[PDB]
Amino acid sequence: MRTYTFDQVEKAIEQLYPDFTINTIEISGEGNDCIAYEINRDFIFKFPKHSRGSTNLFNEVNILKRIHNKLPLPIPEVVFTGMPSETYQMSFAGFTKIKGVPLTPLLLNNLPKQSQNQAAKDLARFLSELHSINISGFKSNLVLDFREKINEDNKKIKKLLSRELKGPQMKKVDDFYRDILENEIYFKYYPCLIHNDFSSDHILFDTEKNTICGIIDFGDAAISDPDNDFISLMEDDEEYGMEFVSKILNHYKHKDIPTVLEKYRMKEKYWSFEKIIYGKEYGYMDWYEEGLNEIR
Ligand SMILES: Nc1nc2c(ncn2[C@@H]2O[C@H](CO)[C@@H](O)[C@H]2O)c(=O)[nH]1
Repeated sequence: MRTYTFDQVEKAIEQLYPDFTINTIEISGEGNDCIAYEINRDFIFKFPKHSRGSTNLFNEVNILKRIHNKLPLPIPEVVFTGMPSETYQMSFAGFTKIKGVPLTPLLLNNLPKQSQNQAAKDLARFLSELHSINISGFKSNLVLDFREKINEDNKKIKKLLSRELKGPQMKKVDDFYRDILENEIYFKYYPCLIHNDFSSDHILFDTEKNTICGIIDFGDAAISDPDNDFISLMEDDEEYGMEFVSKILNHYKHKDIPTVLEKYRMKEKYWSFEKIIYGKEYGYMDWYEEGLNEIR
């Protein structure tokens, strides 16, 4: 992961947008991929921490441009773009800022009940429209096939951990993968466009109207299992919990809720493995150490 001063951020934009004068810079936020900077208190600029992050930034810019007026909520609108180099697919992107604060579980549970329920209904309508966006014109590259991903994760873990685990420990790893791959329910779904990081940090809230006023952070968006967009909201202290998501599910007219629960239960066991892989692919080593300790 690399880093920026405000000076570098300024000169970068100046190169490509010399007519855009900058008055104020502050850090808005940071994900796994980019630092986000708030320019003119009315524009969010994302600069990539590494080549992987930049590839995700490029994804996000491209998908946003295809869905920009298809959804019932505000999403980030692309106003400025950087350029490709040998290191980054896209050096930066600037977006219109969405005013609001994250809909944290704490905030959500302090709302009046009718507001909490409007939030579930508004999140369901958003998912329902997102999952219906026609995907013909999307890059076949964005398809994430879960069965494929799981087979590739199995090889990656073997090859990462082969000198770190004892043979009986790796055999149990292989058994875990095998059991997952024999269960069809994880792999039979109809691909559609999914947000794929759909959780409280990315759901913006207007505390004067007590209503959701935006969805942000489309860097992980893919064509994949729509159920991903529910399971990411379900974890208890950290996210919303099953009662709230079951309201979303009902508005969405989900027909197979026990399948969503079973996917969530498996994603919960799967976390240690993702920590190891995401660890290395993002070079965050504290995650790697953690998943490995867990696996033992
Ligand atoms: N309030 C607000 N924060 C944003 C916006 N875009 C990015 N961020 C913050 O910067 C982080 C990384 O994108 C986000 O998770 C938010 O915390 C935005 O449009 N409005």
